[PDB]
Amino acid sequence: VSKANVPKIDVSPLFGDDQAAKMRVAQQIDAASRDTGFFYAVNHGINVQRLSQKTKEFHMSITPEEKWDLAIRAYNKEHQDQVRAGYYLSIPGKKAVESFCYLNPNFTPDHPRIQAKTPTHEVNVWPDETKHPGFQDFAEQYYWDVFGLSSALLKGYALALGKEENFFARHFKPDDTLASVVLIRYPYLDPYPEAAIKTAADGTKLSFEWHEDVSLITVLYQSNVQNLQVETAAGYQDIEADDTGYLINCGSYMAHLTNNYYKAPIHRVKWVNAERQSLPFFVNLGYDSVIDPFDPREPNGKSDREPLSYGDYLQNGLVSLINKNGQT
Ligand SMILES: [Fe+3]
Repeated sequence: VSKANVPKIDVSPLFGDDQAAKMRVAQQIDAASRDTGFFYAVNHGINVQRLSQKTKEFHMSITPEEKWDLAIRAYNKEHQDQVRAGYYLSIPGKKAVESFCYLNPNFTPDHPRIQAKTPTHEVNVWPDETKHPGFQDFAEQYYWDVFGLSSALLKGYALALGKEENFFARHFKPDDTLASVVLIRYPYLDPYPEAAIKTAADGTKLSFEWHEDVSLITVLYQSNVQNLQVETAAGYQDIEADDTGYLINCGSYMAHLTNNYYKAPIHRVKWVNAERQSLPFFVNLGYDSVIDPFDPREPNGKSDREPLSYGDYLQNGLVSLINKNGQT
């Protein structure tokens, strides 16, 4: 198995006003997006040591009673309103991964999309503050820290495609973003449950099968354990780990709106028996956000693809991913 070319891109100019330096970043984003589809964003300004430490304290200290109390509807029939946000339980002996997902902290009972019961909008559920002191404060802060980094990255993608820098970012707003954070624990287990290991067509043992992401872009922190592979025409290639950068790739909404010029890379997660964290932020727009598709290869940029509203995309895509790759 060969190793993927995943460049490290200093994204700090995207936070500044040196326009030529931003264009040089945009060129590197373009190059990576047309190659394997992944790059590492470095010099991003996020305290990832604190993120990993606070996430570890939570996963290691939550008890079965609290997991049932936070569980999404797939694990607790009482929680019919929790399809996205809450706890995703492991099943001892059968399913190793567990996770906690949370949404826009601005989704409160006062929010009009919550009042209207619009699909994909939910109010977050949190553990008891006295059992997990500071966790909710940390997690909400982190949402806005990574929102800020993601907004800068979206300026880079816009410039890479020849658009003005707010072309995507204008639809990525704190009042309505459908973006989510997932705090995923992959545990060390001895013996490791065989039901939790999938065998790929090529014989590789996997924790999660091939998929394209349901996102505009995905902004991922992981601990320093190699696990991801990206598909190329010559087979799967290993993505090297780096626990000081964010790994970035496009989701299928970007592929739709660029007429596949920036593909959503197909990737999968190898089985590794090691305690590790995977903390994705899925950059989603608002429920009604629509971007007119365009084709960067054409002089006129004209595309015959239908505009697709982000909410309908996300509703359909999340369900499809569960059906194909399993309840997580
Ligand atoms: Fe993915």
